[PDB]
Amino acid sequence: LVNFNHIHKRIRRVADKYLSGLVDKFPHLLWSGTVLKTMLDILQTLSLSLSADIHKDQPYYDIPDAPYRITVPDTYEARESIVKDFAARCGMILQEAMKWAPTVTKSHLQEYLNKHQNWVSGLSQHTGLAMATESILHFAGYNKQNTTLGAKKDYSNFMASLNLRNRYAGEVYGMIRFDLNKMMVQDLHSALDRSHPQHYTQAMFKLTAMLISSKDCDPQLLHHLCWGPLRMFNEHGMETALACWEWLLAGKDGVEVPFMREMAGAWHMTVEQKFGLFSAEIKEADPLAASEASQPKPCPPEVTP
Amino acid sequence: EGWPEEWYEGVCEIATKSPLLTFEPLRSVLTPAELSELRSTIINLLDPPPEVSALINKLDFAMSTYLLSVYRLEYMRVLRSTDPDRFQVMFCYFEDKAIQKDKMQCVIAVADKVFDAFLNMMADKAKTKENEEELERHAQFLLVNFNHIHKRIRRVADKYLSGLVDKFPHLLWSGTVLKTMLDILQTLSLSLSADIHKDQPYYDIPDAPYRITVPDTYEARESIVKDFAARCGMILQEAMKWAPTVTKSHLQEYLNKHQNWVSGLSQHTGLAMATESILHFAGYNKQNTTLGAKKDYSNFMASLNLRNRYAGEVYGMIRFDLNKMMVQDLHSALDRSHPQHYTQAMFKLTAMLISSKDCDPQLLHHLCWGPLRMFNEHGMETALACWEWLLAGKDGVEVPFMREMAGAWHMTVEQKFGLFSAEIKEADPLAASEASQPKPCPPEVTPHYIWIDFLVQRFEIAKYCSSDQVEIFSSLLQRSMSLNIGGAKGSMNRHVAAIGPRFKLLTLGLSLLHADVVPNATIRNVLREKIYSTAFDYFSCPPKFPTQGEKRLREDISIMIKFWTAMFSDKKYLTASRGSQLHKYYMKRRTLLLSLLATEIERLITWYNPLSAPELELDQAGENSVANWRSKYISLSEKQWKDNVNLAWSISPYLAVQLPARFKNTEAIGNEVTRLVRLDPGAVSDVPEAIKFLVTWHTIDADAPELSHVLCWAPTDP
Repeated sequence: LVNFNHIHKRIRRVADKYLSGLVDKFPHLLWSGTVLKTMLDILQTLSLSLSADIHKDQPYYDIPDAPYRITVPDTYEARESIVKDFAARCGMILQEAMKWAPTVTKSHLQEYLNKHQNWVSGLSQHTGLAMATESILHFAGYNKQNTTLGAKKDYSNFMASLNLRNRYAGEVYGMIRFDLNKMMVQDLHSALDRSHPQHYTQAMFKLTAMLISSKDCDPQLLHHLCWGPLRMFNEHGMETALACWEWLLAGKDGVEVPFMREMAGAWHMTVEQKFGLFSAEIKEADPLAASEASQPKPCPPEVTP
Repeated sequence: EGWPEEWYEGVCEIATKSPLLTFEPLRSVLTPAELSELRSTIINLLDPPPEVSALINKLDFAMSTYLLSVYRLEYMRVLRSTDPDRFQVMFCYFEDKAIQKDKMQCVIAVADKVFDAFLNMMADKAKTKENEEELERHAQFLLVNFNHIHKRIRRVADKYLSGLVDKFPHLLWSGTVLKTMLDILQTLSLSLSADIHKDQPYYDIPDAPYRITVPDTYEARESIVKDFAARCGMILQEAMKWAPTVTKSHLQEYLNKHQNWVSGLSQHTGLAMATESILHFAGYNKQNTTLGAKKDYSNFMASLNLRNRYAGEVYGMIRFDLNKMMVQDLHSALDRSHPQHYTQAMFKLTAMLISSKDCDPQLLHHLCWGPLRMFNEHGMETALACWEWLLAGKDGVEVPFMREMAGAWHMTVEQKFGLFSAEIKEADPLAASEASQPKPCPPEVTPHYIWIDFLVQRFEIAKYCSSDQVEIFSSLLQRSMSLNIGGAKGSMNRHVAAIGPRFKLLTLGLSLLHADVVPNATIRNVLREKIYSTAFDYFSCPPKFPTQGEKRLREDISIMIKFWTAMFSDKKYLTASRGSQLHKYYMKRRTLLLSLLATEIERLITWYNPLSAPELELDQAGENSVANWRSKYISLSEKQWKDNVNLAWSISPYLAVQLPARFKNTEAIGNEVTRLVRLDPGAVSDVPEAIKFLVTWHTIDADAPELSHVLCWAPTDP
């Protein structure tokens, strides 16, 4: 990517051809978690360099979080042309990624917009954030309710997830100023015993926010996180657990295997206990000889979660 | 009305407490000349469309007298009533089943008449806070009846809402209408699919005592929700067009409630509507606001993220007084001069303040006195964000905040910390052979360029609703200016690089004057005199050239052109009370100021780009007007121009001396200036230009050796 904006003519063409071939033969690089950040950073660098007193020397720039450098031409017209040309591949790759796997790329975009460094400069242009918040809109799809109909658009999930994530991250960071896992476990147990949904969600989000900012796995916290919803089987707790699991997967790195193992164990326990689809079968009286006080009535099993 | 006056007067209180004329068949309950006369009188009183008149023409005496009696009763009740439910009682007559079954347009006609009378009544009631509350409640009430089960009820409600929003434009950016309408939209969306065969079609609107009924079939419900889904976008775009900042802040505040977050994983159509309407009504930011042939969303996201994050952070601490810690942290951050700690402390302090039950004046005072110790643009941006959040968050706090801001502004004016700083002189190149080489020393005023914009936005917001903030703005504007046009006393810097904020403040003052708010005819005279006096001050120095770059110059020209037009639009005189004396006294100075401003604008735009440069362009109407004025005033004869020199001398000798510098292609100005300076040489003591108007009594004639006392002038160039 960094050689796509070389000062020469044929170098960028051959780099574009190589990039097209590489992305053609390896489709899974589109939804990776590092390409998008780097390309947004280089786009922001070019946008900042658009107006930087051409007569002033030192056209070099340093890309943050990656050792590289970028040179720019002298005239304004060439710089505007190159930035406008580069501003199209971003949208192309973003729409290509959004077409196939929307959930992972949407979660990555949500995670990108939660860095403290960019918030101060957000009052200025900061073209990367604008590009992200513009590309989020016109590539969305239908939700569960309106996915199968014969002849609407949904954005509430994005905003709700972002707001909850930022709010609870701030709340958990505020407490650390003044061990502490015991308090979280006790609060979760009390909420489960009292059967209260609001405290359930608050404890779940606080626990996952505390876990996401640490240096150790702390297996007891993960085990209690996985064994959480099974004691409050419903759809609201299931939605909260899915949101927390998605945040945990998108936040930390090198944690997929233990989480998958714990989820598989919980699934096997659920299968064994006959708590859901695997429940027992109940018979009902036949109407031909149901003159007794045991009148017939449907008894269908319910499996929402 | 028309017999003791007590007889007519006594009917008013009787009608005040009289019950409604409600009601079984109606007709069962109940001389052509007199019938014709009463029909003529009632048709003259009503003046309806001809169909209603045709319907009336076939009515006997009973229905006509019933209509007349009810019209009189309702008119008297609405005119002399005092209850807060004045005009909404008329819908009670619409819900009667007996009246509907009768073989009706008269009722809606008299409703239109009484609504027009009520609307006319409130147009000049007062400008206090309670009238705003009454109007807000009426507007909220009208919305809930837009989805009535009947047919004509929603039509008349829509017409009334359109009229009310037409005559009171300020209700668009109110802070309660949007929440209620979003809530009712969400209620309808939820009720869209609710098992039609199940009973109880009623619903309760949260945070407002009302109820909504829905039809039976799916098609009618879908049609009504789709129809209602358009007025939302219409009013949202109308509000966004005029005042984007306040409505954007309100939308940001709405999306920060805990109740909706849990259900946000579902549809929750209100949040989707808000986050869809935010996009395609945005505008350009400061960088890309004035260019000749981009879109901005970073501010919204940054503000929302910072607000939520710091609200959560401040809420987390309260689990385990505390204002002392915040004050100490802010003081330490200011002393150490660290920006990150500065912003963190500011946001934490405002988040703590926004969630309390008392004003706590020390916290507000420290919040206002914050940026003045770290004068820059980053702290100014942080302070503006915090002030906007504080204003949008709490209610009933505007007045103390405005007072504290005015006090801080006055202190800044006094301390000479910004635009009001002192003037620094530099060595002249003719005799600068010393080690003190010449170099530009321009004052820098970045932060003062945004505070004026904030003041303009607040004044535009508060022009209609309040009546006390106008006095605060007038007091603030009066104490910054002074009528001391002269040498080195004007309380304002005279450098070229500081012409933006000066003329922006002048334009704000002119806009305040044109707002027609000050009742008396004496404050306006003093304010206008000060405006003109401080406008004439800038032209008392030798001309020079701008030192800033290519940017930060176009908007200055735009501001100058806008101010020139606003100055041109004062033919509003002739009623300031011998008015002719003051009229001509103002007209002459207006003409002179317009000429000087036109010359300055022409010079600056000439300096902008040397070549013609057809690609670059500015506003066309202003340039055409300037060219027309130049063509008009360039044709003056030898007379009516020497008289101008006398007026300039009467204003101030320095302005008269600096007149030929602004070149005029006529030699009479020099002769008149020489004659005036010969008549009185002691009034001027500025050597670099005035000395040559007195020294040469005659170039080569070598006569008249008198009155030449040059033993007092300051040294000049070798």
